[PDB]
Amino acid sequence: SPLAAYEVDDSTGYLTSDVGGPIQDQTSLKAGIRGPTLLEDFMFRQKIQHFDHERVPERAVHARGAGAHGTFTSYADWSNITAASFLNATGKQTPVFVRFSTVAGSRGSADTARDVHGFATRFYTDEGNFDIVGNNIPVFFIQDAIQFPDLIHSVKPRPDNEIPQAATAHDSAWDFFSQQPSTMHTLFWAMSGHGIPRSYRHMDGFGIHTFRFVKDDGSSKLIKWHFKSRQGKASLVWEEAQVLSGKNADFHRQDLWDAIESGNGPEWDVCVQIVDESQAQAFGFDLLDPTKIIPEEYAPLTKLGLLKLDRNPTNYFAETEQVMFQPGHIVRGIDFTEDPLLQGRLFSYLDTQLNRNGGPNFEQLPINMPRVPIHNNNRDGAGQMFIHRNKYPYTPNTLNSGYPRQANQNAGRGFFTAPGRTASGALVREVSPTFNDHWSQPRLFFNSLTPVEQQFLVNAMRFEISLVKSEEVKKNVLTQLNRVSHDVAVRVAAAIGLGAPDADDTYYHNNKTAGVSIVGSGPLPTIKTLRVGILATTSESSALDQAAQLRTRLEKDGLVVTVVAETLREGVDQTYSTADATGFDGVVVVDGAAALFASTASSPLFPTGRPLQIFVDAYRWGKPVGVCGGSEVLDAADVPEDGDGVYSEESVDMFVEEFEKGLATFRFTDRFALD
Amino acid sequence: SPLAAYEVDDSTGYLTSDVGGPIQDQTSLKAGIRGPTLLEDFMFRQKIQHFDHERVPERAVHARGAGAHGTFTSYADWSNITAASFLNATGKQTPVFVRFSTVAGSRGSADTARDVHGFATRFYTDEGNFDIVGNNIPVFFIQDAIQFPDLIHSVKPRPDNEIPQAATAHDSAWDFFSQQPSTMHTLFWAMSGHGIPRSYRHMDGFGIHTFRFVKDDGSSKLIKWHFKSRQGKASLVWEEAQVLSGKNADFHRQDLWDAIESGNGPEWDVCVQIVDESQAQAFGFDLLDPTKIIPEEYAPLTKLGLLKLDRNPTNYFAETEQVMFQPGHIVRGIDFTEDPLLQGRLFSYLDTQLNRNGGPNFEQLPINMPRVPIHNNNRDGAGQMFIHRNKYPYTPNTLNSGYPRQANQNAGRGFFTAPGRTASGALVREVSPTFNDHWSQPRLFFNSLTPVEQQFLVNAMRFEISLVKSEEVKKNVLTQLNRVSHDVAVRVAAAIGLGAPDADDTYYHNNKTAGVSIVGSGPLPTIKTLRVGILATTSESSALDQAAQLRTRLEKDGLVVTVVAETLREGVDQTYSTADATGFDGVVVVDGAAALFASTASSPLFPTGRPLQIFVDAYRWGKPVGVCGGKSSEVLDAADVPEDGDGVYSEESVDMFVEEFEKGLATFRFTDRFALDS
Amino acid sequence: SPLAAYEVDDSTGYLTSDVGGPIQDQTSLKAGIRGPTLLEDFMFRQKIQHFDHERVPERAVHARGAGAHGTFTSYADWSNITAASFLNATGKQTPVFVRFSTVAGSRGSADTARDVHGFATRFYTDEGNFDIVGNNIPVFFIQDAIQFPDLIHSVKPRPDNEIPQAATAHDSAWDFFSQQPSTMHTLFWAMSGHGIPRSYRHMDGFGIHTFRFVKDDGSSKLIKWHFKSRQGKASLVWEEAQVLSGKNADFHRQDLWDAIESGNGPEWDVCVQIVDESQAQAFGFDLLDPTKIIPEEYAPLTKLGLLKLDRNPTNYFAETEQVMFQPGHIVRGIDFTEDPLLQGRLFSYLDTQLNRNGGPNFEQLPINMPRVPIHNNNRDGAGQMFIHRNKYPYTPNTLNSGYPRQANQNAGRGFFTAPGRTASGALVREVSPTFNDHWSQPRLFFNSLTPV
Ligand code: HDD
Ligand code: HDD
Ligand code: HDD
Ligand SMILES: [Ca+2]
Ligand SMILES: [Ca+2]
Ligand SMILES: [Ca+2]
Ligand SMILES: [Ca+2]
Ligand SMILES: [Ca+2]
Ligand SMILES: [Ca+2]
Ligand SMILES: [Ca+2]
Ligand SMILES: [Ca+2]
Repeated sequence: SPLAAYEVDDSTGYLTSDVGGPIQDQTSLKAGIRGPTLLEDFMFRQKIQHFDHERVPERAVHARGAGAHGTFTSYADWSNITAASFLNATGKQTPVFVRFSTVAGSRGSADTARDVHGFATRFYTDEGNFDIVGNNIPVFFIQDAIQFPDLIHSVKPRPDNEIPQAATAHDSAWDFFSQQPSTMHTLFWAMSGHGIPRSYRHMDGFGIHTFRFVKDDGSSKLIKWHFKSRQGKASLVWEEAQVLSGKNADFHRQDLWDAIESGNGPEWDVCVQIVDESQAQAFGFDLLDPTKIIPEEYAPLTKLGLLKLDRNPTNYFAETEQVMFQPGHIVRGIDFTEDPLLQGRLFSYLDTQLNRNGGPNFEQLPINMPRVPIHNNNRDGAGQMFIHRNKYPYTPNTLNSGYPRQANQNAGRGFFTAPGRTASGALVREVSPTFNDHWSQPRLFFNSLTPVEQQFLVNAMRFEISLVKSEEVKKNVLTQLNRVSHDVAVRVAAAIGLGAPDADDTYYHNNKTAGVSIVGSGPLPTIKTLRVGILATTSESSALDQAAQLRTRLEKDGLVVTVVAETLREGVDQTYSTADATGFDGVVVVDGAAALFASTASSPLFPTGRPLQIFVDAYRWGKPVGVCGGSEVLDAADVPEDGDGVYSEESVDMFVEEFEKGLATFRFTDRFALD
Repeated sequence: SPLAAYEVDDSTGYLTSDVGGPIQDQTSLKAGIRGPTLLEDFMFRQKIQHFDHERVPERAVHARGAGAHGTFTSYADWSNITAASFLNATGKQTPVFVRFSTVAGSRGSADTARDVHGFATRFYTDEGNFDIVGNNIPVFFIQDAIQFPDLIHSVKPRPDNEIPQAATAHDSAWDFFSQQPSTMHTLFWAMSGHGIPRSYRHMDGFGIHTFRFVKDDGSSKLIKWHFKSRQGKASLVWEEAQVLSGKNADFHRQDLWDAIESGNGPEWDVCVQIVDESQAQAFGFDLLDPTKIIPEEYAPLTKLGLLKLDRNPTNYFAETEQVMFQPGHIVRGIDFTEDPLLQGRLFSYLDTQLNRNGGPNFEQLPINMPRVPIHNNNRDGAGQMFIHRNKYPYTPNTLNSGYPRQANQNAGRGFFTAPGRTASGALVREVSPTFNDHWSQPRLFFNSLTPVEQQFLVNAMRFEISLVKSEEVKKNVLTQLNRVSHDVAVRVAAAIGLGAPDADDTYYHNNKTAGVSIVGSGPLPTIKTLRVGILATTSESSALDQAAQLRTRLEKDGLVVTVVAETLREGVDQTYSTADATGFDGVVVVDGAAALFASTASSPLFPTGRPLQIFVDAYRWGKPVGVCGGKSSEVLDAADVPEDGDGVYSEESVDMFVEEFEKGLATFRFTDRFALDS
Repeated sequence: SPLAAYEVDDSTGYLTSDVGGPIQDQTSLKAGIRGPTLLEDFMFRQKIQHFDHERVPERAVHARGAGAHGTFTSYADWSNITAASFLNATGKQTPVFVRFSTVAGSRGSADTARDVHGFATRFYTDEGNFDIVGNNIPVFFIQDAIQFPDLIHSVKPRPDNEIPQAATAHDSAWDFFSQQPSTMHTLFWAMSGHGIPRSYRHMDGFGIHTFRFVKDDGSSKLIKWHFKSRQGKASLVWEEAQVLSGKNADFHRQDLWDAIESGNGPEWDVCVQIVDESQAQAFGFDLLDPTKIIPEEYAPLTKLGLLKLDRNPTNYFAETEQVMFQPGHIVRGIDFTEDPLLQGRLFSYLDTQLNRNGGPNFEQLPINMPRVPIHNNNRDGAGQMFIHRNKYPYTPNTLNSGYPRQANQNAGRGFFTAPGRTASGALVREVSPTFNDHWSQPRLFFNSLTPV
């Protein structure tokens, strides 16, 4: 509603100033036709002042990201576990807006950097805006919010030269990770495929912190939020991610945009783990510690409702850039915990909007407005867009008949702090000793990945640590990695020419947990939206016919098909010059195009070797690949015909049926070497 | 209200955050009943953050002021002199918002400082917002906008100690005035009663600069804007103004507010002088020079329409504080001239809103919004409220079919610069010699005042210049004033114990012009809203009766009546403790209260001598005063007021008393009570 | 460093607040060891408030870039052609700071996008800061500054979805180019290897506009600035640039930084073409039109001096992010022309610094300060760092003895507008017909390239 009221249509009409005076804006007013521009040209100055002031500070973290509208629908009346109004009835719908992001990069940095990712969700509830400001990884680097600028200074570019962009592959970051062992768990997640998701739709969301569900009788339970993807879990490989950062920095935002435009809006089951207050230390670690997960073997997930994103913004700046999330946007039926990471966040997100917005009335921007009436005695401030009719904005008053009325647990559906909560003890700047195991869970996570996934994680660390210049930092990194796993430390040390420290088995173990592996999570549950590149030629009308035949068969099943040839024409979407294997989830060469794949093939229309390099890159990166028409191509690529995920069929139908199974498998991991 | 779409009502409902979450706001969340406050108390921090951020920079000038909504109505179809849409039909109405102000004082300074006054009018026209950003004085201190910081630094407080507030009565101001002779004309105005108007309703507004009216055929004429009060012109006296500043700093804003609430919303005829382009230098001065008026004897006023203010704001900060006027808010049919003061203003008022608002989307505030659609390619910026559908905001485009289309003289009702305008010559930083007579028009104004009015102007200068510490500066002041009038320099010099310099008659003359004198502008055309204090007593039930009878008779005629007595009760509005002569336009004592006027009278309920002081001050400041009931000698003798004085009334009959007293309210001030230099 | 006065050393000492109280910053203050954080924890709040407020708006264009300090050295006394003090003696040295950039991308976008590039140079002269705010391409896309938002909207990402980053390869850009044919000359330059230079050191810098040199006697000549690389000209190839954008988004800034650190600081000869006022239309186009070059065959380069960059910044944000260039930073001896693109720039760069800095005292930032005294009556404003002793900051005054004195052509080495300049005619919003050939110069350029 606040959005619809502020939509501005410029599909017709004459140009006006911001005060509705019709004007022009194409030629400056000058003293003669070859003369100096005049100060009295208000048309020039208003247009250029606006331009000059377009930009606002980027977000201090998560500067790079993209958003969409949708709806949350409750599966049930959840009154038995929370008073939350948005959860109080089967089928109850609440509008949402979600923004997804990286963490370290500035605006304009690439989507496919290796990083932690944001997953921030606003529920415009009938009892106020409720935000769950989460990440795609369920644990955080640090245990106390006061350390956030340390973490973030260390990962962001070195501040003398501002190098490197959007990367932890520098001395300072690994200096911090090695000195602050709490970082191990999130580190291991970021060095897995969770640091390079295939799309925002193929990752989960996590609140990280323990929160409370509070009932209308005052009782509480402890919860963790999990948003579980209905699209499946999928990652890129690092070598692919690096090329994609160059070829399409906008890959995740375009994937989102496109999925929504085609009627394939992504979905998640909004879930919780729910445990009793008495179980704060029962699972072998402290539920106040944001570097720990509750293994699902100890507390299963309950599905609360469906999150669907199905509408793109109208103006990115107004909606996506200006959305201002806060964990302080809480509603009756939810409460905080004493997680010292959460506790400090509550301060930060209120304060930082003053930086972004430049003034205190940021909740008035349409994307930040609620969908219920606002009744309070907040007044004035720069940018004040309301005209308040209550001329006695103080409590207690008689002159406004004691309105607005105080809301609390007893009346008015007020927020209230869970009334069972207490504090006791000295006023301290001390870390709880219950937070001191920094290594067991990183090992739990590592144990739960498949062998090739473990290899990819090792290889990520090998990559990044080999770029650390400091020999001491690199030694200190091995010291910490060795506390998680001696084998990781040895394997990583081998790439950097150092020896690993001797095994220290204090935290070693062989326990695993379900639901953290990407490679182990089975085939994708849908292939709709996945991209197939068909490599063809204009030389041979046979090639274009085969391509068209595959197109119809793949499109029917919701795949996005790109036919690539030397030059554009009817049925060809993309020239070889602009094509890359990073643009596809699977690649098919029509056998009529075989000539383009020869070592001597050359054209002024694309770079030498491009058609073959698309095919070979796709294969090396694990993708389903094949040749359709029943040979030259598989041999030019040194691609084995018997390999899993390599397809070779004369029959278009048999080809598509086999090829679509391989898109669901998504990645053929047998093509990656192990230690 | 014209801003009803933006109104928020809080007459019902439970307290919420700004995101609609019901909350409380009266107790902090604490770790135990006697414990420390918690960081997780979001209720506390959202509330206090908002409080901590309430303030915005005051305006760089005109910080002290007040506003109201109203309606402009055209008297005619003016399409034969201007294309301006708001003037294009008889009876055509346009919403307005007006803010009045002083100039030098900060927020919270007193309304009744001696100063220039602003009068800034927004017309929310059907072809865009059009602002006339004027003053109550028709001429400006300086002739080029680049000098404005110099002027304003010199008048504003000295920057080491920030003293004095809201006053030109200090060395720096008079240094600048004496060094920059352009200032003489506005200085003479500010030192007249125009520097201390009775109210905003009793002053005129002027655009100061020559502008252009431009027809749809592209022809132009030169115009001056003159908003002429239908309430009459009136001033305070200085001795009164000084007290009033202390007793009621809000006097002008309260007067306006009250007049609108009572259904007596003030009115002005919006008028122009209209002259041809060929007359730019025909009147003996340059029409580009903002230190000159065109005498009404050379060019008469044409009444274009009625401005009436009739609705107070709902939220002062949102509407009055935030209104951001600009002379760059111009409409088709009006154009600029090459007046160097005007030319630079155009820059300043767009820039300065960035300071006030903190971001570039200030035209989106409700009070600044137009009442017609906006179609342009301005985008983003902090605080962006709009959600623009056009995703191709560049010209020229095909992907948005070429919209928005360019508007100009021939299409779309565009603004256009008057096509007859030209420029010639070297690119220069020099002053036109046509601007060099700084002294003839100040003398024209002074010549046009009555003798008591001229004494008041001399006394204002005596007062201020006596507070200048520097003997140098004071001599330089006398040097400049002497160029306007030797008699002024002599009479000022006498108070400060210097000799005036020898006469220099270069610019002396005896010409006069109509319409600049307050004292000479004849009785007020209406007495509605004027204030009558009735001084009574609770000791005599007959004095209360007398007061009640006078109340009924005066209220019939639209006077604001206050009955004063020792204590409040039914029919008594104010105590002597809170009353003052600055609160009234006339003072009546009921003769049943004579005992309160004796030298010996004392009470713990009010300061010694308060009833009599009210009467004596009112008399000494020129107001109509009297005693009603027939026994007048005890009160008049205590006050040293002669029963036969002009504007002194004594009648037993309430009806006759009121008939006579009302004539005196229209006369307004009895100027025979002020001494003149021989 | 030239900014040594403002440096802060933290190689020793105990952690303090901003007001010098020693503190800690690693654990929050809590009501109990597993308790909630306390509002009275000022250590936490001061630290996190600073963090929360670290960012400032990126530049509206040229957001992605990097800078270095160096020195300019005059080859001669140029008194013959300009009163500019920095050019008045052989060997005269002036400190400089230079920032290089792309145009369209935001912060964090890749260095090796295909784009126009900035080359902005500040000379911290003994008669005031003088900036030449240039590009590596000598011509601009448009002929009137009022059009800049249109160009820039069209080349920046589409505003519904903010796609694509740092690229002209989208409908809106090519729509604008094809509807505004002025854009052809720059477009051909940007689609050449000049759009993907090998490094900032392997590109030239151009002022683009005609400016004036003005002598002390008031006479003037028309000039174009050229900064000619002593490293040579080199480009990437486009396939290579695309991969490099992914592998190393920081390639140009690293190349620069490393060159300086190794003692290979890059050099340019600072040159001008110098023609008479009477030649404004003599070359077959109008010297007021920023979409045209003067062919070197018509006016040769004169070498004025040497630009060498040889010192990297100490704090990128303080120095590089904060440097606020302006074409209005001009000195006696130089003047503007009536190029309608230049004319409107003069407004933009003073105004935009209010957005970036959030207040009016941005010339007080160390990187923006001049290296000579400041004497004026500018006062107050948010962030005011000066404590002004003159309590009579108005002119004309007696109470401060008439100081500061006015400076002009004849007194105090004032800036002055070239006194031969004039204007004639109607006040118009019309384009000179002398600007109308959008296509010959693009062809000239294309013809000058080799076959490959
Ligand atoms: C003490 C400070 C602090 C700490 C410990 C954290 N953050 Fe945060 N976060 C910020 C301070 C902050 C911020 C500076 O306040 C940001 C920048 C922009 C904004 O609105 O808030 C932000 C932004 C931000 C966003 C981007 C929201 C958007 O798309 O606009 C996400 C998703 C997260 N954070 C998620 C997290 C998670 C899951 C954390 C740990 C569980 C976390 N942050 C800890
Ligand atoms: C070069 C600068 C400059 C000059 C020469 C003037 N002013 Fe001005 N004026 C401003 C710069 C300014 C300003 C700094 O831009 C203000 C402060 C607040 C605002 O909106 O504009 C302003 C405010 C302001 C206001 C207050 C409007 C309101 O109520 O909000 C009035 C009535 C005037 N001025 C009137 C005048 C008149 C009649 C002038 C001469 C004919 C004049 N000003 C010259
Ligand atoms: C009407 C506005 C306008 C126009 C026509 C131009 N520019 Fe500009 N330019 C700006 C408005 C602007 C700006 C918005 O004012 C920027 C953003 C940051 C800043 O300081 O100024 C800017 C920044 C900017 C920078 C970055 C400086 C730095 O590194 O901090 C360079 C190098 C240029 N521009 C170069 C040019 C050249 C060579 C132009 C044409 C010859 C040009 N600009 C036309
Ligand atoms: Ca580093
Ligand atoms: Ca993986
Ligand atoms: Ca003084
Ligand atoms: Ca008077
Ligand atoms: Ca025009
Ligand atoms: Ca586009
Ligand atoms: Ca600000
Ligand atoms: Ca000059």
